[PDB]
Amino acid sequence: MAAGVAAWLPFARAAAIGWMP
Amino acid sequence: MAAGVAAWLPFARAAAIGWMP
Amino acid sequence: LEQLEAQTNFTKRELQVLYRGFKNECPSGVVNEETFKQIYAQFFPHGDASTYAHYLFNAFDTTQTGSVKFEDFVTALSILLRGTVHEKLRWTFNLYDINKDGYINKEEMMDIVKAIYDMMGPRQHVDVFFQKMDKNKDGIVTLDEFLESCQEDDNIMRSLQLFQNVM
Amino acid sequence: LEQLEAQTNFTKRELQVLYRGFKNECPSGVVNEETFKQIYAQFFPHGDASTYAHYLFNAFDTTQTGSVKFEDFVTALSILLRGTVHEKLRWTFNLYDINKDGYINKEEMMDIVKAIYDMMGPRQHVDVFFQKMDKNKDGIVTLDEFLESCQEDDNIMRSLQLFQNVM
Ligand SMILES: [Ca+2]
Ligand SMILES: [Ca+2]
Ligand SMILES: [Ca+2]
Ligand SMILES: [Ca+2]
Repeated sequence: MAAGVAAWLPFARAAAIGWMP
Repeated sequence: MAAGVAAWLPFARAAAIGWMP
Repeated sequence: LEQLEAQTNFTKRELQVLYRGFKNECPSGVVNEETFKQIYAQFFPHGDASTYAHYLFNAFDTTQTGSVKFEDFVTALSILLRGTVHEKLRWTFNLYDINKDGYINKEEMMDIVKAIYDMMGPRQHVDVFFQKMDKNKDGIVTLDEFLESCQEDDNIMRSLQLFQNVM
Repeated sequence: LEQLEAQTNFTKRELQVLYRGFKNECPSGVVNEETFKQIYAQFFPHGDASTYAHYLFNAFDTTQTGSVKFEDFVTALSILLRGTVHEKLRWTFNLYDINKDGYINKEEMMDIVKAIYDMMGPRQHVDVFFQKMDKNKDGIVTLDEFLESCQEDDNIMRSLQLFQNVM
């Protein structure tokens, strides 16, 4: 289950960078 | 955190196969 | 985002972060099976993640319309990232129940395992797992039998539970 | 395994599964930094996971003796796989606190981020994150300030919390 979630790391990183003006 | 855990998938698979006679 | 907040484990600000990320990275407004496959093929480049990605996509596509909307994407994430063990196991049962009839048969389990092995780059063991899981011996694993064996204290089931947790 | 069962979230049968797996795959009886690096380099083959693996290894090596024994391996897994959000965040703070002095400074955060970006195959954003995290503005992030901002409802902190959860 962790592997399935981990695959979304690029999205996660992009989501965070999207709020850093 | 999920990515860190996911890296242990080979170990997990091996641990499970170790009990399947 | 009001209703979504009420329906998930996310606050409005968390949903805004997910939403912004979703609108940028996925402009059509839905996640198609092709995107799921790409996401997993990137992450598991030394194997064939297409089949697993397929079952996973079907797990997210609750309405089975071939399109994962933001609402479906967040609902799944809510469970996977913050649900109880009970909710996570039910989500997982539904992932393995390929044809979505509420039952998991041996072939289905066999397909799931092969899809995982293909991703990580067999039969015998699965016949052993399935037999331990099908409590009443009628060839089908129901949600209740799945919950029981995937929370029971038996060395073989514990082995499988560990693999699933890491998976 | 009796004491370990009493000290972790695992039952004896779960510990036997972990133990058997540990005795097979890692014969010396300890996990050396070289093994951690190999495990992560395998999983993230399209990047340089050595630095992250290094910080992670130090996180597992609580006694800082350069050797992760079975007991240390299980203790960490207990938290990561079954601890409360509170316990998981404390484990994570200790991972970022490279020199283990109980404080995280900006350089340390900078090193952690670079190690992660190296694994996934910058500065500006981190100066923004660190500033929001260091509540009293004294150049060091304590465990209490880490817990607060990594559980607070602020869009930037929520973004970072999501990345960390997936990480
Ligand atoms: Ca079925
Ligand atoms: Ca049955
Ligand atoms: Ca420090
Ligand atoms: Ca401070």
